[PDB]
Amino acid sequence: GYSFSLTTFSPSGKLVQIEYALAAVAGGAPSVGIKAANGVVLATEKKQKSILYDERSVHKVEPITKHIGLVYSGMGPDYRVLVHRARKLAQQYYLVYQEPIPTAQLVQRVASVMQEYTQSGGVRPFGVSLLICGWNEGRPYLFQSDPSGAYFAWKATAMGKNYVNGKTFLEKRYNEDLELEDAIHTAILTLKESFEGQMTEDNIEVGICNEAGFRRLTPTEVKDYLAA
Amino acid sequence: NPMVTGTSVLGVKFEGGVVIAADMLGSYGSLARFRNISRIMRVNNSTMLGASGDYADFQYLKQVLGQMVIDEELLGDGHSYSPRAIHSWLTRAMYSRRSKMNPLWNTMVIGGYADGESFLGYVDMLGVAYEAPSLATGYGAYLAQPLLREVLEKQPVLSQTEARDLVERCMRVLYYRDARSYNRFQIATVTEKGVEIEGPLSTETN
Amino acid sequence: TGYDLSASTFSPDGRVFQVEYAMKAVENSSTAIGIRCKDGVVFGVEKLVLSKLYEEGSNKRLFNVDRHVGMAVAGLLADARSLADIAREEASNFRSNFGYNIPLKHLADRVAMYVHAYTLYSAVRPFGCSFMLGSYSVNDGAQLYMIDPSGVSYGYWGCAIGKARQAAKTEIEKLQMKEMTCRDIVKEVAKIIYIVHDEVKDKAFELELSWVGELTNGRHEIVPKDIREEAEKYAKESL
Amino acid sequence: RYDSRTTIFSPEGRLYQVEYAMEAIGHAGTCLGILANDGVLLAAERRNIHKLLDEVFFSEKIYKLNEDMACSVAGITSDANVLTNELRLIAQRYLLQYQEPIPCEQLVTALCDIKQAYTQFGGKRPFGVSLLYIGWDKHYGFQLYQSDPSGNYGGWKATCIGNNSAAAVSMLKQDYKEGEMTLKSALALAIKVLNKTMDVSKLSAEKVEIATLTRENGKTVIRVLKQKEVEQLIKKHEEEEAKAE
Amino acid sequence: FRNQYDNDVTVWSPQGRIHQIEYAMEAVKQGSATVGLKSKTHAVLVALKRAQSELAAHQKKILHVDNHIGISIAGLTADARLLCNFMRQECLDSRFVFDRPLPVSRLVSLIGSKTQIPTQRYGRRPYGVGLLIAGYDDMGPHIFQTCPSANYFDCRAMSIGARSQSARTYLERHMSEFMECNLNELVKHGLRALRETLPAEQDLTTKNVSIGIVGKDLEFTIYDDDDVSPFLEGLEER
Amino acid sequence: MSRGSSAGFDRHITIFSPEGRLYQVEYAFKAINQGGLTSVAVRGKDCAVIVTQKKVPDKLLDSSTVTHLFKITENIGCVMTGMTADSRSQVQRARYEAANWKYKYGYEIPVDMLCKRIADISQVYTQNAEMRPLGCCMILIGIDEEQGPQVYKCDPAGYYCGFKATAAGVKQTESTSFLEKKVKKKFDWTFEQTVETAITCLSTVLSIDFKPSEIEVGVVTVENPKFRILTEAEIDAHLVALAER
Amino acid sequence: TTIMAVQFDGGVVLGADSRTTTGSYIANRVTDKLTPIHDRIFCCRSGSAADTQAVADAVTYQLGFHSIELNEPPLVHTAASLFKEMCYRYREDLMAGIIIAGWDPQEGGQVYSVPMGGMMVRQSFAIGGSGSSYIYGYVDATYREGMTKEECLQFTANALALAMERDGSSGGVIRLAAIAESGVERQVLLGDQIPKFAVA
Amino acid sequence: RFSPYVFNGGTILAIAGEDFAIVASDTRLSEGFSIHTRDSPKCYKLTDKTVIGCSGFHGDCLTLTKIIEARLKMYKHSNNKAMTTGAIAAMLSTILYSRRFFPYYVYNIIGGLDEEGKGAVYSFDPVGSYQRDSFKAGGSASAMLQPLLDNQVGFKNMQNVEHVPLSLDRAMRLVKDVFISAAERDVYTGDALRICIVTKEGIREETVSLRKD
Amino acid sequence: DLLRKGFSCVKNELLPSHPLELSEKNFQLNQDKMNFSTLRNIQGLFAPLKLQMEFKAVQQVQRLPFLSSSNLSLDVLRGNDETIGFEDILNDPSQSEVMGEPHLMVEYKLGLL
Repeated sequence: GYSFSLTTFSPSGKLVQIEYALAAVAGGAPSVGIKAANGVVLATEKKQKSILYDERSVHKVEPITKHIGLVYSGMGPDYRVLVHRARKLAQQYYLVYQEPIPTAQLVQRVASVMQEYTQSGGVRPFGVSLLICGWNEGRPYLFQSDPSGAYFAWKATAMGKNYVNGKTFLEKRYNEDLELEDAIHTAILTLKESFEGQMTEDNIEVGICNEAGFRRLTPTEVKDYLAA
Repeated sequence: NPMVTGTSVLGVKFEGGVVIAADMLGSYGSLARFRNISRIMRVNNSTMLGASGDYADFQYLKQVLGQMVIDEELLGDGHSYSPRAIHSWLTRAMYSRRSKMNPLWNTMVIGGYADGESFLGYVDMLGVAYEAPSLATGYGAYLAQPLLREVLEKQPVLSQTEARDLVERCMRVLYYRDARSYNRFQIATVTEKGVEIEGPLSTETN
Repeated sequence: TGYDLSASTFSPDGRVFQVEYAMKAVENSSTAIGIRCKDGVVFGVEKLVLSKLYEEGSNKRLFNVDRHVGMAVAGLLADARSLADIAREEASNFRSNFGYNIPLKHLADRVAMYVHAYTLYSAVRPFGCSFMLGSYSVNDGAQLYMIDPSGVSYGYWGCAIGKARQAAKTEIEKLQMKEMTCRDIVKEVAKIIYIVHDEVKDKAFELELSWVGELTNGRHEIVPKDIREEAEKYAKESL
Repeated sequence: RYDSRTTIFSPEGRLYQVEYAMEAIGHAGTCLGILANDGVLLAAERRNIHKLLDEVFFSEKIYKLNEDMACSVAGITSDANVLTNELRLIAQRYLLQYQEPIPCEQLVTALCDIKQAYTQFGGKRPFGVSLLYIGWDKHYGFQLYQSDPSGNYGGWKATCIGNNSAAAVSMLKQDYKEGEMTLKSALALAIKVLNKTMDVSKLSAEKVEIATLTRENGKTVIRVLKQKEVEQLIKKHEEEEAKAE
Repeated sequence: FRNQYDNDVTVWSPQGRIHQIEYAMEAVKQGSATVGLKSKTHAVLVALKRAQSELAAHQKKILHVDNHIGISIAGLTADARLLCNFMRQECLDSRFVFDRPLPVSRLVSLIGSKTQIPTQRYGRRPYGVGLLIAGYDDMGPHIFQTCPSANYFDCRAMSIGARSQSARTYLERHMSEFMECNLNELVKHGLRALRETLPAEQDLTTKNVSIGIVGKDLEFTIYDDDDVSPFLEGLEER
Repeated sequence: MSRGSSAGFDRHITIFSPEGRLYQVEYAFKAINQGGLTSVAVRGKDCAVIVTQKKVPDKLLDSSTVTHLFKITENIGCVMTGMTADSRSQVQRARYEAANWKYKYGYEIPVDMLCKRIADISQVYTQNAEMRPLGCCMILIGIDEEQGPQVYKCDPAGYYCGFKATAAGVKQTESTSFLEKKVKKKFDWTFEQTVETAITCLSTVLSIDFKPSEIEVGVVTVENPKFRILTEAEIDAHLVALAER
Repeated sequence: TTIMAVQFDGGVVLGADSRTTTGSYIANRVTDKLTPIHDRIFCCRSGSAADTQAVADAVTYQLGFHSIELNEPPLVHTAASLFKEMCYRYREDLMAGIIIAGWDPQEGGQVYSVPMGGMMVRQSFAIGGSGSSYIYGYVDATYREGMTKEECLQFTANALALAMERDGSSGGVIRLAAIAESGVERQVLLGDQIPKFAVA
Repeated sequence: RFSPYVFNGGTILAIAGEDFAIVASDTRLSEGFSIHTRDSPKCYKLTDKTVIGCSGFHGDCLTLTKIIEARLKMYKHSNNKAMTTGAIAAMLSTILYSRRFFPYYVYNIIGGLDEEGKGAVYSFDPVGSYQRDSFKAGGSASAMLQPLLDNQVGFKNMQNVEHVPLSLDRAMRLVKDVFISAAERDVYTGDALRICIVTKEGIREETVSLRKD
Repeated sequence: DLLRKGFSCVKNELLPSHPLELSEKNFQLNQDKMNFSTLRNIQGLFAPLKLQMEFKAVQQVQRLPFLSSSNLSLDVLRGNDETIGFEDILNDPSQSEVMGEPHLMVEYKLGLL
């Protein structure tokens, strides 16, 4: 009962369909984002386990502009649609104002787009929650977008499956003093705490964002990092 | 505004059917650019058609008017577009095209023989449609219509041979006294048997 | 059960039931066979005379969709007639845009995708009929294609759709249709129709023929009558 | 007859979809506003108590709609974002027409019209957001306004929406110096109200979002209270209840 | 065991069957008997007006459509009057464009298409009226009957409406001698066909029979009450 | 309006399960298995090959016109598995999109971009209320210029990914296991350690040796980058090459 | 602008100049006016450059899509009809005169001559563009039937040289293309290779 | 660059007596300086009691006469009676005005019997200002015809003359003579004279000859 | 014959403001017709029917007209998810800058008025 409509508030007044997209995200593939003092790292967990699968084709830590990148945990196709329209929004803003889009504004616009499916009838909310990194005039930014359209600003957070224990792991492992080179390492540790399969070369995808802009780490650099 | 035009179409009734003719040329202004085009259609087994004016619009009509004939013959009920029906449909099409200030720059001469009674209709770019035993378009209306009407007022009913010869004489007159004309014309004749187009026919004059 | 109220619904085992009822709907209509031979394709239907009050020629099932293309249907007469009308528009559009006649293999793909396009929406329902397109042209010989309500389009040497497609297919398999002419194929078609027909339930039918091919200059036509009587007879002494 | 379609009257008159919309409000953070003679404050409970959060920037439930008037939200926060955007746009539109800042009732009614349009012709979820408005205008001075997902609204001298709303309003009714209170006397009253509507957790500046509005020198001032002022207000109320023993 | 499938027209029964269409047939069985036999030269439509109200003039079964096409309705009055307007529009447009009477056998196909369109879309109902079309064109008389199933038939004689099976049996027993009949005998045969539907206790009075004839030289003329005395008189007892 | 969202967790497309899993999408996956056909695609470093069954359960049917290898553009070809009508419709969509890409961007569409476009289109079906996922999965192949030989696969969920060698159909998981053992073992696959690999996979997973009438092979090579369907003879040649030892 | 095409036995030979004037100034003097619609089908563009270029691109789009759908090389008449439609619906907004010519398996070498306006007519030889007026007489006097590929090329080169020496909107290098069953054999006649006729 | 209009010429004339309503017109179809045909009558029969006669641009004449016939059939279908003369005139005014910004270049005169059987004639303009008159003439030669009709029918400017009611025979004589006179001076009028006599017994047509030049 | 809405007339206007008034304002429908004619002619009637059939049910439920809308699924159904033009940056519907009463704008969408 009442778990059928997406436009029917429960007698308890809580939207059960968005309640379910949260479960879809929680049943996804883990992702971790960390704000270091001079940059942001996004790392994600790859389900392309079989050797036949390729890395040269599909990517998860996928860029928006010279200085904003995403990572998700949920349904891949819904991601791809969301990243396509985030690119639209960034370019729209850049045409209107000759200015790289602020991270917060891109987050707000994407969150509005995501909410626009939460209250329409005859559609479904996106089955993904986004983690967004950016760098705007000398301070890092990290945001998480809820499928309901809510968005939050996190110093460091974990998402996807087994996230509550990743959230607790980041607790007594994070502070102001950590910086990007150490942030990479602690994010890797956070992932392997629940990796379930003892990572190698490309079991993960990592992205960074300092003033050199958003950059996806090549597998060789990740290999360098897994050495310690 | 037209670019490639045709000069004149002649047509005269006779006892048993209708004979019409039109020369084979398209003028790109004062230039005889295309010298083997045909400006005579066979609509169905009882009605032909000729046209002067823009030739691209005539080809558009060939596309459309041809298509309705197939569209009805597939039905296989047996009713067919009588010559008067094609004339009315064409009149309506060009009146509608005129009312939108995008006229079909043409002046057709529909001729047909159905139900034992001949038929000859005229439609121009402005939807001026009527019927007459003898028709002419362009400077045909000044150089060939007078001879046709002179011959018809004395003898009102013509045989096949006299009508064909009269058309040939009028074509000689047009060839002499019309700038945008060619000495290779087509004659299309309809009888009970069906549409018949002979061509090309020259004009061996003295 | 429960997963069969709309075309936009996959059954738990992965079967769109509301297109499989339609493919099972045509088994309510009488059979229709069409055989392809060296010179052309000839159709033939177990046309039912519902009552003697009907004119000889009501409920035709052998529509002409274009000069060189035929059509024999089976299923709901209304929906099949609507599809015949739709195909009549594809041929016209192709002629208007490209000048020459529409290839049969292309027409069967233009319409099959249309029947399919009604099989994936909750608003509309799938067409409840199957039909055979037949044609001949010196460029490409004779072709025959069949379209089930699901939208699957395949070309056939011998086809049969209706309530007794199985017996008809079994009997068609007994001819060397690749080595025969329409003149000798019409006789076999009438033979098949009477063999497959079940008289006990369906007295008073009207055998209805049509061929298009070399011997008719590639124009679709209902069979000239005297041939229809010779085939009628030939099927009769054999039975 | 029942809970569906947001466009059905139950056989008893009650729009059940809207009654459920005014249920999500009973779970969001407590938000209250108090009207004083010389200003207006708009306090709110910031229930994002998690420590890994950042970006304390000006607001999480206290938005600014134009040069004069500000807003607060409660309920589904995404719909609240949509509504705040619409409010800002409406205020700018009125300013574009008449070249004066919009009177507060004008904007409140303009929004309530949309919120009611969603509890009518539709087929869509009604906005499950209950707002609070604080602002100034030359027509009536300081004003405070409430709204429900139903599209209803009303001017309140002192109110509260969200969690523990009933106890807060009861204390405010029994506790209010109606018509003759200054600003930070009302600030002390608001701290007392929130101290009434705590969870088990004792409140601190990390759990409160007081904001104030002021009529000064011809320009309207909305300064969100910083850390130190809030902690000092908290110690003040703490001593006051201590000696109240 | 088919209650889920017999509510919407866009739902096939799990038997290859649309129940809604078959229920649209059942509207035709709720009208009143009407007969549409034809001869070599003429076509007639004999219909029995509804004696269901009293003291109020009976309904109007036979409808003028054009100078050469007439119709008889045996279904929902709403759908009947909605289809007759479309028929009139088609005939008017045909005379406007081609300046020729619209052939019957093409108007009937247009009806078939227009009545098939609703049979497939959601939120619509099939046109619950069965027609009887009498017409004359270049190929002489025609009698086409239309069903709510968007299926039109070419008929040498047909009856639709309540108890029309009796009339169909009678016509089937007398179809051969219909081609060679003067107008009088044709109308008498049609009147008899309509008569074999009624209960034996009542006879065809002048206030419930609505002969309408079209043919070679006669335009489609509707004969209402007392004017149908010439046709009805001379009709022998059962 | 439309028939309405069928009431149920698995009744409809957009409705979400309690742990957030679309069901009609997965039933669409299990609709691929209808037909019984299975397909295999592998690539060497200079050729990409797709091999599928050609099951004709009748002799009246024109074997020439029954097929599952369609040519999208001159350099891109696909093999469709699943319900036939949806497969052919998606081929139409692929051809249109690939021609449109060349029209708008002036160069042949790379295989990845085509597969991504079609995955995007197919995902949209998994979000509205009467469109239905096409029960058919695509396997594209081709050479772009430098990226290398590529073999991609769509699916009704809208997912797509890169494959060194893939398979689809009923006997798919076992084919995946065999093909994984293939790639683990030795991966030159010039042109011969190719197709013998695909045919060997299809046979060893399916049944005893095929004979040339049941196999449909299309190839693209680096020095011949046009989709060529192998004729009945040369397929038979590779078949004896299996037998010939 | 003196595009030219001739149908020989078994194929077609195109021909065009290379000169794109924007008044009296030569904006581009090595223009390639032989846009390949398909593998063995060509068009020649005359008139406003933008309209012809856009029309050729639209037609190559539609024709490539059609060829893929039919799984066959397209007939030249199909490309001619596709050009006719676009040039006729927008006859007011366009200033294109196209000389569609190519080869197909069915009808052999074909030359269609869609002028400004939307006509579609077949020609044994078709010429167009501004300079064609100065070689109408030459082509009428010299064309014969059954010409081979080589003398067709020589005829085309002569006609184009005659036009370019006279017309100011025509000059530069002569681009030829000999479409046949095997494939196109393009060539450019430049400088000395252009036939020269002794001025008095 | 395209003249959407052309003047084909043609003259019409109507007389309303007591039991009749004459509608007459020449049958010459002209254009510029050419005679398209000599047997194109410009009077059309609408109803057993009403006859319209149009003149001017022939294309609009054809279109208008077909629209009018269609509208009579629609009226007959909806209202179940043939239209009266006044109703047809009012409809025609409305139809003409619907193209106020693209006018029907036609001059129309309705001649027939009203509800009580007395004659009635309605005269129009290219955009539909109609009125009842006892007689009228429109078209190219209207300027030649109207003064003579004013003199002989309306007895204008004559003194001490008995106002005899206009008889049908005298009406025919008058119409034939006025068109004989008009054919002499107007180049657009001649080659025949179709006269429609609308009486209570139907519509009977007489046609005579004019100057053929 | 009324007002309180800007006397909805524009009859004086009629003729376009420019040869680039109606065409540029409705190039969305113009491109729809271009692609449909491309697909009717070559692909079939099924493809334009699909496009109409879908575009219907992407617009039925996006948001009420008096609020801004993004229309996501429509954009990646046409090529517009990676092709952005002058209709996206100039006077975006987000800041529509002119609105009427909500109700009065959501009714006409369906067409009550």
